Amino acid sequence: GINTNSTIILKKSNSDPRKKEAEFKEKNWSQIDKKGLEWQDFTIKIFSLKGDLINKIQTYLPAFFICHNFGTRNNKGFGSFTVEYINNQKNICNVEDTLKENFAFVYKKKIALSRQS
RNA sequence: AUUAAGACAUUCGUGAGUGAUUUAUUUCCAUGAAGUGGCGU
Repeated sequence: GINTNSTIILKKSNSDPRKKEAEFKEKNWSQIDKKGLEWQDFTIKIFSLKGDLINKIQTYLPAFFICHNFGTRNNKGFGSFTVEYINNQKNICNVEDTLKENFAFVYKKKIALSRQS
């Protein structure tokens, strides 16, 4: 918008007024309340002196990460994570089967990619 | 003038020597910085 605190400061342009330019300020971006972040592959460690609980957790962890979203506005798709390796073993979980198992209604959208994106 | 008289149970002597109020005990357990758009029909 137009204020001294906005990270993207929209300013009048010498071009056609119907189009507006933008300015990026690092100080405002450094003090924003929340940021959308994407990381590379990272580690979740679970420690327990109960071995049977660890086995049960290994059984249920992929389903848990397939069922719940994390972060702010997690209803709308932010913070989606899936399990790739468990104890240096790849995990093969049918996402649709897990979603069907743990949810009442499931719907899938016909998304498309035009061979370039 | 009498089987009598005379005579400090007294001198010396440190209640003292060696001795950590110490061994042991997690200021812990629980918990989503998160909920939500609306008009422009």
